[PDB]
Amino acid sequence: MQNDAGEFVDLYVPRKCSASNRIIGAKDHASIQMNVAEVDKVTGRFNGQFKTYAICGAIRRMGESDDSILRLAKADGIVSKN
Amino acid sequence: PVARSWVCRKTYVTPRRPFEKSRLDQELKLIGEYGLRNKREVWRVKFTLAKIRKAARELLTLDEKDPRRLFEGNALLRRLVRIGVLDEGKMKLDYILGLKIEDFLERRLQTQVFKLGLAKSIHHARVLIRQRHIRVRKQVVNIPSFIVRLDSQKHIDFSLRSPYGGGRPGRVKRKNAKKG
Amino acid sequence: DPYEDFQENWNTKHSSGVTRELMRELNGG
Amino acid sequence: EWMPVTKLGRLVKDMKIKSLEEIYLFSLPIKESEIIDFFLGASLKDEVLKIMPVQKQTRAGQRTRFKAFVAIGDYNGHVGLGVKCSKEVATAIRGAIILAKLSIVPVRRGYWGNKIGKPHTVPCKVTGRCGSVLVRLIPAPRGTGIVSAPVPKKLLMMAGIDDCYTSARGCTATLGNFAKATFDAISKTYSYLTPDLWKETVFTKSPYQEFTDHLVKT
Amino acid sequence: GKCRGLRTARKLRSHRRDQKWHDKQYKKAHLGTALKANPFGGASHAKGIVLEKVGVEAKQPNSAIRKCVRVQLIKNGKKITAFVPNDGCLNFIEENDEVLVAGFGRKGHAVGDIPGVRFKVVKVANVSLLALYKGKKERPR
RNA sequence: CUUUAAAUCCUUUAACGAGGAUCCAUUGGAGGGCAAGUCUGGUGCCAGCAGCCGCGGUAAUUCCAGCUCCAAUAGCGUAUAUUAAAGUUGCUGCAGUUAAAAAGCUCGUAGUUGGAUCU
Repeated sequence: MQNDAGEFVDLYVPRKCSASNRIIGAKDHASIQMNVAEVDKVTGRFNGQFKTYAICGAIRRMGESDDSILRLAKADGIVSKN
Repeated sequence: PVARSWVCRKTYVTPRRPFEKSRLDQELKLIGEYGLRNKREVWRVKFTLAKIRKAARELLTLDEKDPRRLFEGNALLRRLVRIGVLDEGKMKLDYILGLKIEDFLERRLQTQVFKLGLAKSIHHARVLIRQRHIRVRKQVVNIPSFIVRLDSQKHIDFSLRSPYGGGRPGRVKRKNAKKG
Repeated sequence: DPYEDFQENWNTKHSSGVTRELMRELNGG
Repeated sequence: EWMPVTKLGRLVKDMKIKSLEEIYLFSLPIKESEIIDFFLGASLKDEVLKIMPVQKQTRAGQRTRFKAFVAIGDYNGHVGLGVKCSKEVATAIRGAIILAKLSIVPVRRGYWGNKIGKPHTVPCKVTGRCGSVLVRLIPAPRGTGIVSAPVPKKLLMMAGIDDCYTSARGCTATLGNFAKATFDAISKTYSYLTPDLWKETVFTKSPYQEFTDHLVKT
Repeated sequence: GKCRGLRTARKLRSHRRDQKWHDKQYKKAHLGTALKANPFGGASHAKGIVLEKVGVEAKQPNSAIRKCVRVQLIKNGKKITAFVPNDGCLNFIEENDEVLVAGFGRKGHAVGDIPGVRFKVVKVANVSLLALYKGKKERPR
């Protein structure tokens, strides 16, 4: 990653799964990167911003990508409590 | 009970794969660049670097302030700097692992005779050394695998008792002068 | 032709020779 | 002439994507080999490993087909391994070259001791496994070269590993299972989570998102 | 699974040295019956008197007659059939000759085609067969 | 001359000592494993080669020879012991459904191993 002089000696820094911190690999074709739109809090219309969640393929083959998206979006206040 | 000593040691190691293409080619290139006699002359220099690298691989595992690492790590660097294989500014213990065969083969006396303009090929230099035409400061050297040190390098000349130096002319010029 | 030699003789006595000649043709040298 | 058929080949051909590492970062599948020929190209070398005749028995006799195992690699870079079967050896080799370009991965390189210079060995111990054959790559110091069998030595030198230790297990006489096992170990060097990869991933826009206004004109 | 505890050293080494006898290479070289059946008695070479020339017939997937020699050893009086390697090398061998016999390569097993022959001839009348074959020396008179 | 008890050897120096510089490098190989000829003649399941797979039955890439080429080189083949290769003796570190393999069942001595808990 870094040598002693401080250069970055690495082809690229891969993304990590937002649910389980696994490295999403190069040939991980079941993995997801999904934007969830942000709204303006008085019109309920699309502000322009979003909130990016990446989820690896093993979580989706487990069937746990629905709950993981739900608790990631619940922590950002996109899905309200209850 | 005799008053002798039976300590001896081999200087080379034969490779495990006897007919491996891309080893034969690389070693023949190393012969041709430096004018060696056979493959054992290449394996001899592979053996000294493999011992030097094994000696530095174990010092690099000790503690950085350990007395053996500081003491034998500084003697091992001093010898490589002295025979001209390392650089002066590269005197950390990790650059020993970045040494190569050609760095040692440059410091043979045969390549130094060729590179100082005394000879005109790498094969004229070996045959100049072997028949007593080259000296180092006072001393005629016969040995092509003489590892020249960095301070005894500019004292290489033509050995005053040779026709190319002080110059009593040789056996062949003398006979041709006697003939006509 | 090393390709045709290989495809004709891969089962015969001369299979290893045509294999070596095909590999010589393929991997440079 | 390359008329690209995917969303990615249209972006690669129109200079919108500047490296292969963007496609690797978003883990997009690569379905055209001309993307690889566009990016690596002039520094991409191949080696045929074995031409393997296989035989199916039929009602009329037996059809003999030929299996080519082609390893391709950019030295210091990337490495791929393709296998193609065909009734003709030249078409098998050309199809295996395409299929080897198609399956090209990046390999992460690391340091044995202190991190002085450029990376030269595997970042940690990685095991690859393919059909009874286990291949394990162990990091080695600067300058030992590859200490391996002659089959993983090809793939490892093509991947750009300067020097490595190796240990095999199983029936390594099957050159197919012995080549794909080391390819599985080389492809694991980026999937291993080491403490320098512990930072939070700032996300960027996918190429299908950033160039959504260029892709609608075509 | 195997015992692993800190005081299991007697169980571990007495099991290994009892399972070591189930190996063919250990049982051969540590029992003593195979050394008493070896006619050389562990030597690399031996010397015997040629009793008769003997033609041995090759095994089935090929066909020839291998030119062996029945020789009775000097040091223990055991009898041995031994193979004479190159062609026209049985012509160099008389009877009641001093002969030097080596092993045949597989350390007591019969090398490929010749059935049940563990030995080969190296010298005859204290001249090597290679010197006779390449015409460097002649048989003494 | 020097060396040595006296000598020899080496080292040092006279004179002589090279052109096919005949002042001549060999041992094993050339299908694969494994670097290097499906060139040429002889042989015709014979003679033989081949550690192993195999070659040889009238076109032999494998025998017997010539020529060429390969490897190591003042060294290089063969036999036998032994070590690595052997994670095929396994402590690190193997295996036991079907490939070799788990006891008919329960009891039970030694051995081995033994739950938290005290500044």
